[PDB]
Amino acid sequence: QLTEEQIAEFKEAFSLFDKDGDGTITTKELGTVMRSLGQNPTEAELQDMINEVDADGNGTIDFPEFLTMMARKMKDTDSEEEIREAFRVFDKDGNGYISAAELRHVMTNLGEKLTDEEVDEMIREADIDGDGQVNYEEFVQMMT
Amino acid sequence: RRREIRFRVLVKVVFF
Ligand SMILES: [Ca+2]
Ligand SMILES: [Ca+2]
Ligand SMILES: [Ca+2]
Ligand SMILES: [Ca+2]
Repeated sequence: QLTEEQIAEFKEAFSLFDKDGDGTITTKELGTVMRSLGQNPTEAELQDMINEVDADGNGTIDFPEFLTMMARKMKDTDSEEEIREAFRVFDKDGNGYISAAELRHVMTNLGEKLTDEEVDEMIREADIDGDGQVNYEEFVQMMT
Repeated sequence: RRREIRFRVLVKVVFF
């Protein structure tokens, strides 16, 4: 029931984790991504995160397993807690706005190179008051 | 081709 747009988005996201393109996400790959976002997960945290998404016990995530995880996340309502934590991932300087520079930084660090025009468009998907940045209320509205 | 990830989808990824 996923559309070609959605599948394309999920494949692009998968590619940011599966840097070697071997078709699976490993604990090492997940660790690299999370450290690029400014987190410092422990080895146990990474193992649990991979293993809770894995469906067949081989200790890695393939694209069908990732799709199952994403399709569920998209249907689900998001918690206040997880939205607040995610906002801080982008709002590096803690000023209560996600700027175009901060969003581009996060995308670059994940391995997705965007043009300024592409970053600005992603910001437009959330900005409401027209200042070209995303405050917390705008971020919450986007996620709800 | 360049595949855009919409901002909302990206955030969902960052939830883990
Ligand atoms: Ca891989
Ligand atoms: Ca697996
Ligand atoms: Ca900021
Ligand atoms: Ca705004």
